[PDB]
Amino acid sequence: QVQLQESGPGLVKPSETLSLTCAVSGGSISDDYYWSWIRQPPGKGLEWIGYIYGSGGGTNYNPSLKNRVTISIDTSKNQFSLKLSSVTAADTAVYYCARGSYNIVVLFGYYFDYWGQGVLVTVSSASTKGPSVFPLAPSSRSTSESTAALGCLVKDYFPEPVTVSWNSGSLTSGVHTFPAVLQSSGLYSLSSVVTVPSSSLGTQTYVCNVNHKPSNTKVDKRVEIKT
Amino acid sequence: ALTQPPSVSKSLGQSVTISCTGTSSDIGGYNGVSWYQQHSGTAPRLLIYEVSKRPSGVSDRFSGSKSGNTASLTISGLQAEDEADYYCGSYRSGSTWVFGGGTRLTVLGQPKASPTVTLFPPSSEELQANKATLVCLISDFYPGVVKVAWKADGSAVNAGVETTTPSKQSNNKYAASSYLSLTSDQWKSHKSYSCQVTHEGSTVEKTVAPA
Ligand SMILES: [Cl-]
Repeated sequence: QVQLQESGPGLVKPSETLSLTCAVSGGSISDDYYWSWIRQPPGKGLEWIGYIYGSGGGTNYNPSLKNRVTISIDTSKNQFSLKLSSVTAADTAVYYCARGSYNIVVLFGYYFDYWGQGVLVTVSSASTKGPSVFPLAPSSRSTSESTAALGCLVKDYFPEPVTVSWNSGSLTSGVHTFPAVLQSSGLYSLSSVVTVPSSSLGTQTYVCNVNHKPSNTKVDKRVEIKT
Repeated sequence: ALTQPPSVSKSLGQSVTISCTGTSSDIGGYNGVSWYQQHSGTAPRLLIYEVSKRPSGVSDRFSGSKSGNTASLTISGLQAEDEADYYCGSYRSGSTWVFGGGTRLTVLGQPKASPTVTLFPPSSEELQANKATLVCLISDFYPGVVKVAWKADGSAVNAGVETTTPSKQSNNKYAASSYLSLTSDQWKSHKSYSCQVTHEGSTVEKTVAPA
């Protein structure tokens, strides 16, 4: 099945160039589609950036950005890409790739049936910082009988995002990862908690797997009772 | 661009119609308007294309129409799950594309729910770095509004607090968190700290101590 998968740096310095790529699977980039980019500045609406046409490579861009935008295809790799030059804080947004599908353009136009997952790009002169991860030792009082809550605190990272799993993704039931808080320092923090059987404590190991791709850092933090 | 109302609000089980006013060069130039649903933090999802067509897997509760240069999305039998931003969009003459500004849908009438409050003390290791973060995790409440007050030995703490805006959980209730950032010296100089969460006139207070 058709899938669009986005990748690219989530941190760009002002006046530098933003680059993203959209890897297509389940179909050919050479087919009759308008391979498109769309963005969404924080708390604002969707904004069209432009497209490249799969069968010929013709492009068209939003005139608000036509000066700064380049959209390209790499037929090997089955991908298309976005380059946005001379960025400013106004370009901070979630960027989406999407497939524009059509029948007869002059009668019905086209529409976006498949979408990439979206990549947040932050335009900032602040530098990348990896998180410090701290265990939150089990606490039984706020959970059901025979269970306890334990977690890990992911402190002081930049930029977003961080993802958390437990026991390498083998533990999924009862997991709750909370949205990040933004500190006055400009750094983010979040917490992830999981509710586990009180019986299992001491015998079963619990490890939170914290991934911060923007700093190419992963931390696997074991969580145990305090001593 | 394409003009949508910033918000609409209706109650559970009701219908709602969202308008999208464009021009004869887009909505009125083609049978080509499409509609997208976007939940916070996820990609837009196609609901309607070619004015009124639904992709397979989209609920028949969604329908679309147009009259002149205005398109309309109607959602029947409103559920909590339908709360989202809704966008219209269309091809426009001259080989371009335009989105509407988006409409945020609020669905009222959902049941009240009190928050669960989970409060963790600082870890040994953070303390060795002369820092102490108290973590107050607030979950399963509705509506998505809470007030958090931190206390040290019962007296109000105002400095060093950061509290998130509530966000929907998969079960359509809300979650938020509050952090109190202290020094280790501050942590060790009080008998206790408390996170007090107030919601709909009721308060849950949890306490932790250096022990
Ligand atoms: Cl607790």
